Amino acid sequence: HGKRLFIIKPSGFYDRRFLKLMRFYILLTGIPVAIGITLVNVFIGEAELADIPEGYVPEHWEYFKHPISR
Amino acid sequence: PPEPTIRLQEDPDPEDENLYEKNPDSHGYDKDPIVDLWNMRVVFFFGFSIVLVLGSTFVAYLPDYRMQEWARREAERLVKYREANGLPLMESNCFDPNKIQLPEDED
Amino acid sequence: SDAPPLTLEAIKDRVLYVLKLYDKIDPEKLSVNSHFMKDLGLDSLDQVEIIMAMEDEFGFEIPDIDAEKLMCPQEIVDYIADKKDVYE
Amino acid sequence: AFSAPAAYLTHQQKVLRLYKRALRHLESWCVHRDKYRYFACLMRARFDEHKNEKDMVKATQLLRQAEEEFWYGQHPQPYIFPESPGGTSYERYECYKVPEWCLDDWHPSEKAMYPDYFAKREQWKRLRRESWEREVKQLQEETPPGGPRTEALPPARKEGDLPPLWWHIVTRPRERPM
Amino acid sequence: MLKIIIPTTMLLPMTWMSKHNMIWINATVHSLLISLISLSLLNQLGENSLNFSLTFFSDSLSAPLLVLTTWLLPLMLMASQSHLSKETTTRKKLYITMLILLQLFLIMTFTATELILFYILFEATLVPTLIIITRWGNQTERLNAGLYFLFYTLAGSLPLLVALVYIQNTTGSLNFLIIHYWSHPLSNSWSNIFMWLACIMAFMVKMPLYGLHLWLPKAHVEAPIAGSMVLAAVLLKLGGYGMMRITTILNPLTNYMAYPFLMLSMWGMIMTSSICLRQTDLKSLIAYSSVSHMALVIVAIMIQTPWSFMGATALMIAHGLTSSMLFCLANTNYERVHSRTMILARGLQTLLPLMATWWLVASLTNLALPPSINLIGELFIITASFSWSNITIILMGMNMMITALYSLYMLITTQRGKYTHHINNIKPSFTRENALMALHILPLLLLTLNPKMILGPLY
Amino acid sequence: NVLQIVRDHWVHILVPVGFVFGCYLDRRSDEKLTAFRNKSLLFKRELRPNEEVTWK
Ligand SMILES: CCCCCCCCCCCCCCCCC[C@@H](O)O[C@H](CO[C@H](O)CCCCCCCCCCCCCCC)COP(=O)(O)OCC[N+](C)(C)C
Ligand SMILES: CCCCCCCCCCCCCCCCC[C@@H](O)O[C@H](CO[C@H](O)CCCCCCCCCCCCCCC)COP(=O)(O)OCC[N+](C)(C)C
Ligand SMILES: CCCCCCCC/C=C\CCCCCCCC(=O)O[C@H](COC(=O)CCCCCCC/C=C/CCCCCCCC)COP(=O)(O)OCCN
Ligand SMILES: CCCCCCCCCCCC(=O)SCCNC(=O)CCNC(=O)[C@H](O)C(C)(C)COP(=O)(O)O
Repeated sequence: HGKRLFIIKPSGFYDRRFLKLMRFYILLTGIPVAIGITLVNVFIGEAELADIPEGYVPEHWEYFKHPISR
Repeated sequence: PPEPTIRLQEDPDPEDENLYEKNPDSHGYDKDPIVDLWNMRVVFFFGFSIVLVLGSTFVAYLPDYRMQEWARREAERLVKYREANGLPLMESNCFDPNKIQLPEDED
Repeated sequence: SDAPPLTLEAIKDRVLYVLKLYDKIDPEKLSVNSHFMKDLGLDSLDQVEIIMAMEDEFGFEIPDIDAEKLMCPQEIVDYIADKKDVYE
Repeated sequence: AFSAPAAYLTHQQKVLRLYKRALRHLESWCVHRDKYRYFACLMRARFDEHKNEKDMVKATQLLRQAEEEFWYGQHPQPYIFPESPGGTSYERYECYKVPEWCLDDWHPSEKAMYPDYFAKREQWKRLRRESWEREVKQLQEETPPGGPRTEALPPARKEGDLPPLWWHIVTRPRERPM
Repeated sequence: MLKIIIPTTMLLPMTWMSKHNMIWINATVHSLLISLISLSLLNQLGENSLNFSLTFFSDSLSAPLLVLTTWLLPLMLMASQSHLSKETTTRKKLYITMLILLQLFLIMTFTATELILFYILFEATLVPTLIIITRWGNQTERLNAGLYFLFYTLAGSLPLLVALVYIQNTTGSLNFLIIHYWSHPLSNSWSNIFMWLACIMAFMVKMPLYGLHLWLPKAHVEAPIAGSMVLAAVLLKLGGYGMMRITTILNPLTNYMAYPFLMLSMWGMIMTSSICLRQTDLKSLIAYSSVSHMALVIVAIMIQTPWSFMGATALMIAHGLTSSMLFCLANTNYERVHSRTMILARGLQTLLPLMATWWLVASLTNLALPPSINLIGELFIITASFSWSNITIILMGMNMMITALYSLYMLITTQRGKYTHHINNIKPSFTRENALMALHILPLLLLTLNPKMILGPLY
Repeated sequence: NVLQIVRDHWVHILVPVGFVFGCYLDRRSDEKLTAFRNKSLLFKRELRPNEEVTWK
């Protein structure tokens, strides 16, 4: 049936544009951060606890576990 | 009463100007489209991309200067020592009574 | 919903159907433009019962101020079409 | 709703209103159709006995005990049509009603869609722009001095004229836009 | 600490040497950069403090407040960009200068190793706010509002200077570290009672305490949007921070001294929440909600327990963010309608759906919906008050119910129903306003993931 | 084009210069509070063979 009518509604252009822009920038910086975190976790991090060897004094950043924290 | 009924020479109240009329895609920052667009870009980038993401990640991975796991390990070793030696865990007095000189009442 | 888009012809047919089911008014005498008080000799109470019958037929109710000045089937159909936004 | 109200209600209108209310509430009490028909005919018979009474004082004394009797037995939960001011769907679709002027703020990319509709809208705008200037003077010349006495508006009397104050009555959104 | 202070000072020459059409962009970019630098301060220790020098220190009570203060300036600039369009370049630069000076005074106030320096900066914040209120204000009552705001604060804080100089003459120091380490009990004496009053009233009047809160509705309603944002977000928390810093020397006098103020706050939260139910102005309603929240913070500080302090810090941060967002939404409505009346513009969800979503989220956060930090502070303070006395639960529950009531009333009156017919100048919401609301709301939901960052030194 | 955009973009360098100057001033003020370096009873430590100061 060719009874298609017009739906009067406010402009959804600006709302959609703002949402797209916000998502674009958030992802623009979050995707590299997530990729870097994943690579660091798989390849490098998660040190294991040890005893301090006698006669050796560690530096301040050697008392932490996660590599990004160090 | 030939008075003009006018108190003073005043400009009429101007009508508010729509930013969309002279420039669609106006972003609500400025009336000049180029400065407007660059203001939108810098605000979105430097807020969402830089601060809201990088600073949040930085805060998430802050090193333990509050020393929580250190306290966990200290408590674990102390409870291991005390259970094994028969000591009754935590002690009621925080300081050893031998080193406090109470004042004699003699009442 | 699944409600068919009723037209002016359907509204007029239904109004005339309910009017012809009204034994007080003879079927032959009535016409789309036939007046109520003068052309068919009905009382005002008959008019309000006719309005109520229209209301029960079409499933919506007409305010009293509008109903009290609906005196012909044609203007009843026009009122219903205006209320329900009927195209043709 | 559409008709302009009067300064007061006459006795005859009040009697009709009571008759309609009593019939509706009797139908609400009498669910079944045959019982309702019987009691409605009995109600009409009781109602038209004093049809031919003449003096105003006894007529005014009547309809009053009638209203009190109606209020005593008014069926505290009457039937209401769904779209009525008390129905279960009175203002269900009022959130889907958008004004017509909202289309003036659409982005040109949005107005690219539906070009014929917006051309027709522009034609309507031109028609309104001329008709308003005609209507202002027409209403100024037709109104009684000292201000209107009722909120009833006159129709158009010339050839190219349009009814005064027509834009916001013709351009209602719809009953069920969505 | 100078790595934050010096860039804030350099904001002034940068603003005054900027192009006529590049002040907003440069100010926003550099303010956001300054805020990023401030994030480093959050790392805190379970030990004493971050003692940078003899003049300034940082703590996990001062760090969230400093971060919020640095974060607020870009939002205030974004909000002020709109209504100052038809202003001359010199006056816009003066407005930005006022905002920068206020930020600098607040930053130096929150570190403030020594109490007289704290008083000096705590009073220096009074001038830029007064100029902003009485210069760039729309109505004619801005002058009276500024007079109230100035004189309430000064009458409250003048005895504090005498109390501080007396305390330094007797003890010998006003450095907070020495004050904490050399603290001595206060004997129950009339002189000690009046010293307690002089130390407490200056911070009480700026909370505002119920019965001394008259200046706040005037100042908030008559201020421009940036002034309202800063007053609701940071300037109210100065009194709470000062009370938290100064209640260390008021013991054991505080145990019985607190009763008049505890009763006033406990009844005044109910009073102001009920006032919010019958209000015809958005800004006045938001201001009275702020009064209720700050009264509950006063109760928390007066109870003086670790849970009280953690809840008070969390509630201060959450209230600052929420009140700023609510004021921004009200300003967005006002710049379209120019009325500032709740009942005029109705059913705005049909016309502005995303702004209605922002309204809903802001109302839910003000309603203290879990697990938002608003409810974290609310619940910690409620538990501490219950431990103080089991009868407080009635007043706390009444306050919670009335708070939900007027929050949803404000949401429904403006967003739901039928649109006003004769209002046809409601343009689509700009990207600037949407970004403002997003930057207000996202930090709250990110902070609820790490609540330990805003729970203060007693965590 | 250099020597023209500088006249309009010279202002941008100021906030950053302030930050590095503030860091330098913080370190310089830190230099004046070394009265107890490697003298605290908790962190009293013997120096490394190539160590002059425990912290800077
Ligand atoms: C929109 C439609 C949906 C799309 C999105 C779908 C994906 C859903 C994901 C969104 C939320 C889901 C919940 C998932 C949570 C996982 C992340 C979480 O684990 O990280 C948190 C970390 O989050 C951060 O800590 C909190 C964010 C920082 C908040 C600071 C605000 C940024 C500055 C802005 C200005 C400040 C204004 C306010 C002043 C105070 C807590 O981590 P934690 O267990 O702890 O330890 C981290 C790992 N360690 C062990 C290595 C240390
Ligand atoms: C207006 C909106 C609110 C503004 C803020 C209001 C908060 C300020 C209220 C001040 C708190 C209380 C002040 C003093 C409290 C001490 C307790 C004392 O009052 O109670 C009895 C005191 O008895 C009598 O009250 C003596 C005082 C009588 C004179 C005071 C005037 C009473 C009403 C004045 C209220 C005016 C407030 C507003 C001023 C403009 C106890 O008897 P006593 O054991 O012997 O004294 C113990 C104290 N010692 C040990 C130092 C001796
Ligand atoms: C929003 C408006 C609120 C205004 C503030 C209201 C409270 C003001 C506080 C009282 C004013 C004086 C403060 C005292 C200054 C501190 C100095 C001190 O504590 O030393 C006391 C000094 O104590 C006093 O002298 C107090 C005298 C009070 C005179 C001024 C009266 C002002 C009004 C007082 C009543 C109102 C106070 C509460 C107001 C409630 C809120 C409106 C002891 O002095 P010494 O002689 O050295 O030691 C005794 C042993 N030889
Ligand atoms: C379930 C609910 C309970 C029921 C209780 C209700 C009790 C109602 C009983 C009261 C009976 C009466 O009419 S009370 C009597 C009041 N007085 C008059 O009726 C005098 C003149 N009558 C008129 O003018 C009428 O309008 C009329 C001529 C009928 C139509 O005229 P039209 O030509 O313009 O249609």
